[PDB]
Parts: sequence; structure tokens; C-alpha cells
Amino acid sequence: GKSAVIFVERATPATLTELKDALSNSILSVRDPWSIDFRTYRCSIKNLPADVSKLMYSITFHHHGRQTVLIKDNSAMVTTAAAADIPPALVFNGSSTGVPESIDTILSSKLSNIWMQRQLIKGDAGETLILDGLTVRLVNLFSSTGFKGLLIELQADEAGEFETKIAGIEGHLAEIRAKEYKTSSDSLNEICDLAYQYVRALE
Amino acid sequence: PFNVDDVLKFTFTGEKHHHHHH
Amino acid sequence: VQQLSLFGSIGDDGYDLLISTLTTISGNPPLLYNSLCTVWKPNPSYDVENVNSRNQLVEPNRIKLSKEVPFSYLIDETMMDKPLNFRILESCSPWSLQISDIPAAGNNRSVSMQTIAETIILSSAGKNSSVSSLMNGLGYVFEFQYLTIGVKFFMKHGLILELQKIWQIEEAGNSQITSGGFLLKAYINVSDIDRINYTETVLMNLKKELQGYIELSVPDRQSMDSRVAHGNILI
Repeated sequence: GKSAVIFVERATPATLTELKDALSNSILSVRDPWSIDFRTYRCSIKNLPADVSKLMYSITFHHHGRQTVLIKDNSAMVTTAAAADIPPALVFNGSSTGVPESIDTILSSKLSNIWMQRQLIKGDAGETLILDGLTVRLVNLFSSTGFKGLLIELQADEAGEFETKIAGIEGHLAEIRAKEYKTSSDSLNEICDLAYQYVRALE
Repeated sequence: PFNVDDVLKFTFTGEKHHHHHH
Repeated sequence: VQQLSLFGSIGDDGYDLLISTLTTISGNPPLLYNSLCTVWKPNPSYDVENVNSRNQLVEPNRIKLSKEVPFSYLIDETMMDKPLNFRILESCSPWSLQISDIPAAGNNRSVSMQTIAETIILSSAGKNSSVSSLMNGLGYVFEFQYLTIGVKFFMKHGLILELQKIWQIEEAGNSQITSGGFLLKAYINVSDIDRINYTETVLMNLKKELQGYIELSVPDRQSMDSRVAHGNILI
């Protein structure tokens, strides 16, 4: 699998649709809407060894497992708050209580002195557009301060032709007059790079 | 056999007693 | 999650009788199981204030990582753990991450009641992907770890009974915390007041049903508190 995240900094709630139509003649079908939470935590340790970030990102995918990936210093940790995702063996030997919660809840309620939530960007009612061997997800990101931008999630099973697929979408962005945007297809396990890409495109 | 509380206390904090307490 | 429980114990010689009793009482023979737990504490080299962004007091606590270990790998992960390439047989394995609170206060409690915050670690990637590095990234360090082996029984209403043996693990050697016998634990995990009073009843009926033979009681709250604190000389 492969992926890329495009974040349109300069944009408005409408930009989503404008790009949605530039694909009207490339679309095939539309699957269920998706959601996503993007959190930023700042470390409160004051002796922090030089060149160790003080920043940690938390990317929560909704029904991509209700999973949350933690990213810090180019490293990622995949977690889940879904009892249904618990490895059977951990439930059997008692390692798990069978009733997990979010790593974010733990961070804010048990480790809040060490980690403070700085920002919380949410993307609701996203759209899953299905093209030719390229799935394109679109969602408007909002902060506690109103609109924050447009986010494009590009997932493609086709390991081959991809660099072309990404360039194509960036083109339709030029058409809708969407200039000054950031694109990431970097890498560090799918869910991890995807999470990483959001970070690169938003940080 | 052993002291339940002491065994538990170890699993929660890691302390082993070389002396008898209380 | 709320874990309601009661504990007890028996010496090695009481094993067979207890197994026979629990097998008849529950209807099923025992099920063998194990788990490795590694406990971590805030890095002492780093120091942070103990307060919120809202300036509210936060108490430092230990984080517990737990998972099962195939029995075939048991010697390798305990005795022969060090010299990495000295053995009999990339990313991190799945783990259960837990932070617990000291049990609920109250004189004459019929059971112990403990709140447990848990999340599941599924995998990792990147530079420092080892669970150890990840814990460090959170600002924690390895403190201690123990292995527990035992048999469990599934009973009605979600009641579970564990007969366990515990071994602390260190290069200097594993020492059996339960040397002499088994730690007996009966508990139910509760995700409404009703279901809480109902769960208490289930535990109370089990206690009642074993009265005379083996006694189950509420352990001392202070013995179930993982908060970090000092360098206190006991008594």
C-alpha cells in the first residue's frame, strides 16, 4: 500500500467542493464518510536533553479502528481504544481488562503534568471519493478558532503508478486556484506512515 | 505461606521486604 | 474500568484440593496461563512540576505494560534474556498499558474496588520503535518486572478466579514473590450503581461458598497503590 496527505493551508470551507467537482469526471463511487482527530501535545519536562522534541502528535482515525497513532521524534506507536481490537491472547491471560480507552484520555487524565494538549484539530463528515485505483479522501479541518483548512488523504493499493496519481490531484488544485499548499508522502506498517504524513503536512 | 498484602504491594510498586513490618 | 476483587492464598500442598474444589464448584477444570508485566516510572533524571495546564495537582504514577509470553520462549525472556544472541530459540509486540488508582476508600468494604485506565499498544515504527524507547519518549523509565503463571476458572456473571505464582525477573535471578504457595484472586471487571452492587453480591456469594475452606478478603488499599513517591525507610 501507499499514501500521501495534501493540506491546503490557504482555503475556505468551499475549496473542498471546488476540488470535488474537478474530479466529477474521474469519480466512480462514494463510500461511507470518515472522520479524524489531530492533537498536538507539548512536553513539560524542563531538563529535556538537547535535541529531543518537546512535541508529540496524536492522530486518531475514526473507524480505521478508532485507533490512535502517537508520533514523536520520527517514531510511531499505534494504539486502540476498541475492545474489539484486543488481541485474543491478551484477554485470556488477564494482561488486558477487556475494556480499554483512548491513549489521549490517559494522556490528559493521568499524564497531564508531563504532557499538555496544545491544539485539537477535528475533521468531521469527510468524503471518500473512489477513482481509478486511487481512493481520495477529503475533509475540512477545524480548530477551536474556526476553519483551519482542507485535507486530502490519498490511498492507493496499486503499488505501481502513484507518483503520477499524486501529481494529478495537485493539478486539479491548480485549476481551482488552490495555491500555497503542502504535500507529504514521507515515510518512517501502513497506518504509521499515513499518520506521519498528516504530521508532515500539518506541523 | 506469605502475606497477601505484601505480595500485592510488590506487583504495584516493586518493593520486597527483608524485615517484618506492622 | 472498575475491577472489584477479593484475595486469598494457599500453600503448595493445598493445590490439588483447591483445584478439585474449584472444578466442581465452577463446572470446568482449570486453564493454564501466563503474563509478563513491566512497570515503568517517570524518569527521575527529568523533573517536571506536578501540575496541570489548569494548574491542578497531578500525582505521579507508574505505568504497567503487560502481555502473554509463549511458554516456549519463557526461559529466553527471563533467565537467558541478556546476552541477546545467547538463546534457545523490528517493531514492538502488542502490550496492554495500564495506570491504576488506589482502591476506593471506605471502612467495612465488602470487596476491593479499583479504577483502571488502560489502552492497547498494537505496534510501532521509526527510529526508536522498541517499547522501551517509546516509554522513554513518554518520559518514563523501566523500574521492575515480574512473571506470573497460573490457572484460571471462568464462572458465572463474569467472575474469574486465578490461582497464581509470581516471580520478579532480574539478571541476578528471578525470585518467587509467592514462594510457599499460590496467590488466589477472584474478580469481575465492570465498565450504573446496580451492576456494581450486583457484582459485589457475586463476589460475596463466592466468599460465602468458600467460607470454612479458604478465606477471601479485601486487601489493604495501600498495598494496591502504584503511585511514585520517595525513598521512605519502612518502619
